Amino acid sequence: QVQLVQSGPEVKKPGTSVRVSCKASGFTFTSSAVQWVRQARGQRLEWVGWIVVGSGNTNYAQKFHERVTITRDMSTSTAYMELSSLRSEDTAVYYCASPYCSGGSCSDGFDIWGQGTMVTVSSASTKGPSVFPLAPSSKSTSGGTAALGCLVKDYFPEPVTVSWNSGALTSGVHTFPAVLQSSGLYSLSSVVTVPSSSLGTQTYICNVNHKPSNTKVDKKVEPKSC
Amino acid sequence: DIVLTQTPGTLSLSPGERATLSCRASQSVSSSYLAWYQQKPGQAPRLLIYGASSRATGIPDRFSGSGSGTDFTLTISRLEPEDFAVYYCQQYVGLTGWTFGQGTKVEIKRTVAAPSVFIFPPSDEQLKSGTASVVCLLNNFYPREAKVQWKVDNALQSGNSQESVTEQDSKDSTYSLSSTLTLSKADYEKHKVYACEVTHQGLSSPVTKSFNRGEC
Repeated sequence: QVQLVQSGPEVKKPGTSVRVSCKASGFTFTSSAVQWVRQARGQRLEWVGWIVVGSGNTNYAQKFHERVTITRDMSTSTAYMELSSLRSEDTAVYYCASPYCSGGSCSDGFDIWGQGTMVTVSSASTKGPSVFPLAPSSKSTSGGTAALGCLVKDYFPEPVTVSWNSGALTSGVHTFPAVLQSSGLYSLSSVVTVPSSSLGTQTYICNVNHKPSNTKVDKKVEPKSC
Repeated sequence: DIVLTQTPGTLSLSPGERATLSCRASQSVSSSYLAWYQQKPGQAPRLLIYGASSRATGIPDRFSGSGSGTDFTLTISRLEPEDFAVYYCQQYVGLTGWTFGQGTKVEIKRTVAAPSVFIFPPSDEQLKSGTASVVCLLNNFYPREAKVQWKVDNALQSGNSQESVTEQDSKDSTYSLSSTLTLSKADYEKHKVYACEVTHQGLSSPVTKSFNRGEC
């Protein structure tokens, strides 16, 4: 199929450099171009620069012209963005995009997009989450519905994966976006609403995985009788 | 550099309705260098319109673009469920200096739905570790606007809570929200009554969920 495939997530200390790759398949990359655009969570798209694949001719945005390099390897149909002297404000998802080309003919605009690469820039050090139960009780039982969950607290970096009952429980799950705390660590809750009558006959276990800290936690959430 | 300003910030519309999205440029932009993109949560942008009015390959007829100079419009003649997304304009004048608008979110308008409200005291396990998180959950409400206030022994709290909200649900068009009050174990043990007070259009008066520390 026609696609751009980007390299995996990056976690970098301030002052370092990051290199993100963008692999083209299913179209005539030699006729094409690659732009780089970034997006911080809940913020607008920001243009970094672009390269024409044939010539290798580059053009960078004012903000990045002293610390970005865009390159391509035509033999591997790959483009790269190298961003140096990283700062916390560089934390964003970075996207590559190309005009579709078939032989010499190309789309006017950038219609093929990579899946994005998460880049975190922080002074914070790798830390595994503390996983605490949010136990169902009379205070979390509304009509015939109970709420229960797991608090996944004080981890770095993103992401954590949270499943319920090894992926068997998906309906009614809310895994909230992580909040960055003043400490530089992340915290989130994963909750599920269930029929209150299920609490006696169905076990609820939150499965928390944090690969960077080698953390695997399976927390059984026990109902309270009060 | 050229600044693009989009209006409105959020459009709340029923499926089947017409959507009109505005993009104003701080400087005169030629119609040849204005694009529109669609973006859904956790997805890359999708090109809709190039050169102000040209549909990208395979883009449906219901998407159209108009304008030039400092004023551009994207129209969606009849909103389909798959059209609820954020929309960005972009100017690409010259070889550099390309900029995007801040985006317009086109959100599904549904009937008012009051949240169900749930409160969770700190776990015994967390208190042992020296911190106390009190969690207030709002389940499956509409619209998005909700006021969640923390009261500790009837005192309004400030600067010690954080909210997190889900994306609008693809099937029931509701939101869910967590509010977390974070205290030192010491500060938690000084007070008795912990209350989450929820104000929402679906509630004729605010709903309070509360507990006495150590009772359950």
